[PDB]
Amino acid sequence: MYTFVVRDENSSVYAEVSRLLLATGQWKRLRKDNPRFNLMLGERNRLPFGRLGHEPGLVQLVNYYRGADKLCRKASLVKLIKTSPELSESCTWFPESYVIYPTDEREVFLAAYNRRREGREGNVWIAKSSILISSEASELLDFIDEVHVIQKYLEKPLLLEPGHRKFDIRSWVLVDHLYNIYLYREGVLRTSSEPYNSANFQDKTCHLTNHCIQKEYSKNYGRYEEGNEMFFEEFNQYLMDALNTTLENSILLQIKHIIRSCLMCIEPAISTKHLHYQSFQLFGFDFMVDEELKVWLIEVNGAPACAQKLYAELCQGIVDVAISSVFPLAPTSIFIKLHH
Amino acid sequence: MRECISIHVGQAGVQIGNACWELYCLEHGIQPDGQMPSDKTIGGGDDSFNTFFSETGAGKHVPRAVFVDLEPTVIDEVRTGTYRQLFHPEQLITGKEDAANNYARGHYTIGKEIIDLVLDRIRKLADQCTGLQGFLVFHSFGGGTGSGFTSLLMERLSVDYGKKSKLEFSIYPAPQVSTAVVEPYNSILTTHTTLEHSDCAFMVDNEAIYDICRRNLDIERPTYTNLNRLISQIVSSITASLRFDGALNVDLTEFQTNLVPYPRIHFPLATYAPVISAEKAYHEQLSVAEITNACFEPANQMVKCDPRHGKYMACCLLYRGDVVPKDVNAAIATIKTKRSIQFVDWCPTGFKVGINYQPPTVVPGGDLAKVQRAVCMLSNTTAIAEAWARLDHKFDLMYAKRAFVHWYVGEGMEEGEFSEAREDMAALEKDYEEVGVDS
Amino acid sequence: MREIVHIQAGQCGNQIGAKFWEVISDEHGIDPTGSYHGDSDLQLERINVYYNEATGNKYVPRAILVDLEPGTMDSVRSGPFGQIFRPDNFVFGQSGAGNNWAKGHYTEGAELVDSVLDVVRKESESCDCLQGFQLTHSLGGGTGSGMGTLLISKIREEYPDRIMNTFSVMPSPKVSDTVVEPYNATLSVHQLVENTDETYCIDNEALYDICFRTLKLTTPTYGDLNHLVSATMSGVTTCLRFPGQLNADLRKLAVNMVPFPRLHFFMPGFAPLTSRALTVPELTQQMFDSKNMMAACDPRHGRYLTVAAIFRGRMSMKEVDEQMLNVQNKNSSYFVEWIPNNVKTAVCDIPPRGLKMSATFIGNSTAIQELFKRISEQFTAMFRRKAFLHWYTGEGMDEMEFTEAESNMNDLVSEYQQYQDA
Amino acid sequence: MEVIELNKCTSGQSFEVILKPPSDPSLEEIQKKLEAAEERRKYQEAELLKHLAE
Ligand SMILES: Nc1nc2c(ncn2[C@@H]2O[C@H](COP(=O)(O)OP(=O)(O)OP(=O)(O)O)[C@@H](O)[C@H]2O)c(=O)[nH]1
Ligand SMILES: COc1cc2c(c(OC)c1OC)-c1ccc(SC)c(=O)cc1[C@H](NC(C)=O)CC2
Ligand SMILES: Nc1nc2c(ncn2[C@@H]2O[C@H](COP(=O)(O)OP(=O)(O)O)[C@@H](O)[C@H]2O)c(=O)[nH]1
Ligand SMILES: [Cl-]
Ligand SMILES: [Mg+2]
Ligand SMILES: [Mg+2]
Ligand SMILES: [Mg+2]
Ligand SMILES: [Mg+2]
Ligand SMILES: [Mg+2]
Ligand SMILES: [Mg+2]
Ligand SMILES: [Mg+2]
Repeated sequence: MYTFVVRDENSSVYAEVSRLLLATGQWKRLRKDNPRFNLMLGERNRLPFGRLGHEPGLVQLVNYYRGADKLCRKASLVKLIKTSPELSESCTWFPESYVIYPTDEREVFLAAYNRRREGREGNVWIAKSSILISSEASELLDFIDEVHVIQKYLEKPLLLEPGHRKFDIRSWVLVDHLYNIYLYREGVLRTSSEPYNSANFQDKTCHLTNHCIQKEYSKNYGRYEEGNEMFFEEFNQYLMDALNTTLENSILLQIKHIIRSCLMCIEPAISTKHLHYQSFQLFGFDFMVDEELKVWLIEVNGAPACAQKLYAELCQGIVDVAISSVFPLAPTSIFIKLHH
Repeated sequence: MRECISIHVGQAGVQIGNACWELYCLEHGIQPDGQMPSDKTIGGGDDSFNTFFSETGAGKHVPRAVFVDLEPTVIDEVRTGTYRQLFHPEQLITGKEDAANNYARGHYTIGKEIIDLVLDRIRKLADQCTGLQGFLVFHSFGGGTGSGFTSLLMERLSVDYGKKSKLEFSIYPAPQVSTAVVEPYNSILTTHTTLEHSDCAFMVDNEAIYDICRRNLDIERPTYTNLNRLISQIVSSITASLRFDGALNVDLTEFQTNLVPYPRIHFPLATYAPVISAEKAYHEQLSVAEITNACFEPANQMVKCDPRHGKYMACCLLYRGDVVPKDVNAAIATIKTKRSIQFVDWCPTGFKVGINYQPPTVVPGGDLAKVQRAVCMLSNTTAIAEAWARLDHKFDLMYAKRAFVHWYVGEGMEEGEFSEAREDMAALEKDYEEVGVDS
Repeated sequence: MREIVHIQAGQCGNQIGAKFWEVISDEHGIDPTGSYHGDSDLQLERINVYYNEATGNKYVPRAILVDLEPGTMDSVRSGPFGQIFRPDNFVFGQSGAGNNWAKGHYTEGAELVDSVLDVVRKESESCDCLQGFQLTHSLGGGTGSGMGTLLISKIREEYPDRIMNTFSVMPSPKVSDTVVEPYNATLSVHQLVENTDETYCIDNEALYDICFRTLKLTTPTYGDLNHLVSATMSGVTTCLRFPGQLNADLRKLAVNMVPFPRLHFFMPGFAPLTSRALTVPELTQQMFDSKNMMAACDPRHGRYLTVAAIFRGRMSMKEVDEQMLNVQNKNSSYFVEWIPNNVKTAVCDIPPRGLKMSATFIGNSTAIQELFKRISEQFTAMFRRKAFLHWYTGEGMDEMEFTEAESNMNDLVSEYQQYQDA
Repeated sequence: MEVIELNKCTSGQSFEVILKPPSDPSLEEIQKKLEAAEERRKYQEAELLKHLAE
């Protein structure tokens, strides 16, 4: 009988893992402040990594990489991409963002802005923190100044028909204790059922790509798919019929590349090869796709929720490859293995 | 020549003391009886090795050392063992009944009766020093004598020897070693009382020493003799600069100058390599590149923590054996790009390097192997704070219920001293936060 | 912390005490004449903890035999190791105690107590450094219950900074002699709460159940019960008696096992249960089992504050640590999470007589309240109707002293429950 | 990366290699606090021997 502890009450992914571990008849739950465990399903903020791997006899695992917040915080992501000698300059897939604070990039933001205002290439920028949009620099800076980033807004997204509507692609990545990167073959597109506007420089409905924020602001929740979530069998078929390409070629090679480059960069800082405690983590990469079928990274989510129907398969994948790899019990791989 | 007196308090201090002075004797070519054939200056000479050894007219080389314990059986092994002729009887001091793993008992009750005796025997050694530097205090955080009496001694040494240096070699408690249940109290009570009075403190987590003996030497269950012989190599690598001729770490004040910018933040992380098994009788000799690489692996550290999640204030490399500057510079440049060595913004991101061509000696028939080059990295990193956080959490759990407090109150200590000492550790944890992050 | 002075009071205390000296003399290689004829030296290393050295390499126990009637102490002298004891350490009265706490504590025992203390002082003066005292006695009778607790109080007055250890045998209706044992026990438990550092609760109910169920004896004598006690007493004193890697005296045991002053009533255990070879997993499984506990209390109904294991015999230290951590980590609900690292283990190479290896358990469990509740109910059943009080009030006591002792033991039960729910 | 102040001898050598540039109690109180513990022990012993005399 193995032992684990739950320190995140509202983790829909790891509450399901907790229930699936109990289904084996070989794991059992302790109270959260009991140190005598094999597996920590830790809290999302201020997880005590310093106190892990010191209890004698117990091989201790945890579901978060320490310092993976480097990738997942929006401001730290921009600092990482720019300062890294493995990504900056060479990289193109990231929209070149700038950090603002209430050292700072007051100096750097206005360098690129001016030559865009001269030429025909548009000058729209989106503001966000670790939800405002404007063409002018004045209308963004007010709420900002009392971790904040200004990213290049994609004015030329790929459109879904019928309707000329916008989407963002969510793909789940599981990095295990050996740092084997596993991409879940079923992804999801958080679409927007309201058509995309262009000349309107103030509206923020279709412009926002979420599932939850698309619930309140829009009554039309889509009859062509349900809810605002499109899956890999349908989107592949749409691309083949409309654009004459598969999901693999046009988009998925770029996703697997961006996942590699981001995770391989932080590897020597976060990895637990020769460490007193092991660790895995589930990441949720968010992507955009422009009208030339180039994929752009938006945000890496360090503690992501899954889609409703995919909870059963994915959480079983988590316990198979991440947990049971370290703690064996007594396929059809549901993941694609990216190297490293 | 400037002398160095080495004080040994409690069981851990004495038994580690035995390992160190056994080793020192083999490194300098001093025999058990005290004769040193290499030494041509009889009854003096003020060589580099004379910083640790005084001389008599008969040609005996006597450790500048004082062994103290509140019970006799541990120091009786010194009196009966192979190096009995090394020490004069006045150096070895023993009480009747011990501190029973109680700081309050070792500090207040029993310590008070023996403190004036111990300072008198230290004064006997100090009176025969032409130019004394300071002290090297060996003890445990967990032991009643090692926690209680040491902190009393460290207070009295600040009065009686005000300007002198005070270095600590502290054994941090580990439940594999079988400690007492109240060692988290003893560790925090003694750290509070000693913090103002110690200049530089080399913590040694028994967990790390135990697991290094398990992992590298392939020992099923490491004894204290296994732990102490490994620990004495690190102590030897640290103290080597005082005992041998060179031009780095050559005086005890340089450790303070180099490694300790903030006076309270005086706990450097020791990292030693290579640790090799004697069963591997022919092993493939590790290069300067490899052993310097091993100094950034958590497995080889003295305290288990992650330097990657923290910031270096100082970093200092002490090589022993077949090494030259070109090899170290090549190793540092290779390691520079590979590892994530984050330094603080307000310090120069450099490495102070020292080489002593005499390679690391080992005890004949020991579990350690004789190698041709080794390194000890002393590095003041904020990741050491993890060790305080673990220990402060164990304190809080018991102290929330007043568990075991009556034993300390029964010896004259107050409940105020627990919360006083804890708030200083809370302040110390906050000091490592301020230094170790950008915000 | 070197020498220990043994005392044995009453019928039970002397019979158990005599068996304890049989066992440890055999382990230390001391024959009935007091001469050392042994093979190893891992026997003489800490022999002076329990023995004095007379001339001619004679090893005489540091033991004091006490009783209010001479019958039981004459039987000890006639027994197998009766030669070994000092003749002037036999302190005995003629009247007897009549299974009355009041007679042992106040009237009959008060005459004899000065003669005991003279022998205690004579033994303590010759000690290089006295650890403290250990007492063997029952709480159901008169002498061992009443005079033993009087001795404890008087010894504390004269030696207030020394450790006071006890092996207290609790009464049970299954092995009861008199109906007034709950009175005698309740009065003594109140004394033990104040004036002892460490008490080993040896319940006769448990000893009977261990003999009846398992072992499988339809008719157990006191000899059968005492076989388990002498085995347990050997086990718990192993770290005091031999040079185990663990540094070991009575004060250190008290410092680590006693988180709060009043809660020092331990629950001993043993494995294997004896009257042919056993592995480390099987030892570790047995010692924690309720059927191997010498106090009749289910440890699953409470929580362990502190635990102390002593494995004996030549076995793998790695396999011990794995199995102890196996039991500990995977039954972690029954240990308190607010005392980290509260289970410790010691290993001694020399096994007990006639076993290759064994394991002794010492536990400060909150489930010990079940024992004190059982006596409290037996007490209160009689006390509510003032039944059998004329025996005690005839010796000068009154009802208020009984009322206090009842309240004090119910506070002790309430205090164990306080820390069980934390 | 550059090496500064290299020193040498027959026993060994040493140097610094920079990589990036930068940007109490008294004896009275001790013996006071020790004797305060002694008095609290003597107070706790006094209340015991008082209580034992009762
Ligand atoms: N490395 C090492 N650690 C030791 C040794 N002896 C004891 N320890 C550790 O030190 C702590 C116990 O301290 P001791 O030195 O035995 O106790 P003490 O200072 O003599 O104090 P008292 O025994 O109460 O007088 C435990 O955490 C042990 O793990 C040793 O020889 N080597
Ligand atoms: C008298 O012999 C004993 C000595 C000790 C102990 C002891 O009991 C095993 C002993 O009884 C067998 C001892 C007991 C129990 C605990 S559990 C809280 C404990 O933490 C610490 C000890 C101490 N040290 C170790 C390593 O276990 C004190 C020493
Ligand atoms: N285990 C054990 N219990 C005993 C023995 N003799 C008496 N008892 C118990 O102790 C109680 C009576 O105490 P006893 O020692 O006879 O009276 P005392 O001589 O006046 O102290 C009863 O509850 C008995 O069950 C014995 O040899 N072994
Ligand atoms: Cl001075
Ligand atoms: Mg000691
Ligand atoms: Mg000389
Ligand atoms: Mg100072
Ligand atoms: Mg005292
Ligand atoms: Mg009379
Ligand atoms: Mg008299
Ligand atoms: Mg009877």
